Amino acid sequence: DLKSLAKRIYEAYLKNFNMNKVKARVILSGPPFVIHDMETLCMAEKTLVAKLVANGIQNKEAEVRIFHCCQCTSVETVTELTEFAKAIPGFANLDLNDQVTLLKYGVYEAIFAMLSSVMNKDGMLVAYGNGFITREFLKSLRKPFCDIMEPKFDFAMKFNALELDDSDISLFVAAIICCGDRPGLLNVGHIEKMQEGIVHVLRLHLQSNHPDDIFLFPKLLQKMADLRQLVTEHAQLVQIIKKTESDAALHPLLQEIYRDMY
Ligand SMILES: CC[C@@H](Oc1cccc(CN(CCCOc2ccc(OC)cc2)c2nc3ccccc3o2)c1)C(=O)O
Repeated sequence: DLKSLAKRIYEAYLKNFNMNKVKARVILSGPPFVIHDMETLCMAEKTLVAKLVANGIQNKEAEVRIFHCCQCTSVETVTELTEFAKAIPGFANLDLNDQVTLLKYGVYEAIFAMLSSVMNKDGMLVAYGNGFITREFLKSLRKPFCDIMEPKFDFAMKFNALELDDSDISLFVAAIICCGDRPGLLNVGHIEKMQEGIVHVLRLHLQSNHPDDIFLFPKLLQKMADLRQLVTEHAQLVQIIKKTESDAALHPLLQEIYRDMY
């Protein structure tokens, strides 16, 4: 039954996420338009996000346009994660408020975990796999926008070195969502039992799928803690940008996620 549960989780991930590691690797293997400088950013925008640059002199600064594009992907991924969570045994049986709380704290940890699948050491896929933005270009942006993506590349290079596949990532994302220590949960006991169940599925799956790496489960527990810290730091940077960059608006769904988070 635990093998069946692992497969159900994987099937739910394949249905619900537009991007996965298989799809990303096909693309990254060599088509995506390469964004490596301001000229190619602007060319890519004209083809792939035309509306955002159809304002002439009224267009926002390039860094702010990138900030906006990043948030759009997060909004869509939050929708995918909310539908995915229904496949987790017990999740749909929880009080609606607890569902909201688990998603509030888990979505960005899951986002940064899955973001790793579209990253290599030189850059990352964007716009549903139709662009590839270089790591060096993102580092070249004016402060503080150059500080957004680099810590996520750093996380991703080490996470990708574990050589997880989608079957593993689906269970890891389910485990992220099930954390029983999120602030403000009502039914901690039922959430802890839901978490115990999914973590048991994850541990057995990693044992079967990665017999060569006897420590992969505790490695991933540590990655979960690393992701929590990465999200805490990211939220702090987002708040700095919101307060100091008059054009860098935050989408209302994301402002609700960030509100009172850390
Ligand atoms: C800034 C505040 C914002 O921070 C971030 C920080 C890091 C990553 C994201 C979301 N993200 C990057 C999208 C870039 O999207 C474009 C699109 C077009 C473009 O130029 C034409 C440039 C960038 C992403 N990709 C994914 C791929 C797979 C799985 C999950 C994914 O998550 C948001 C937040 O907090 O929401």
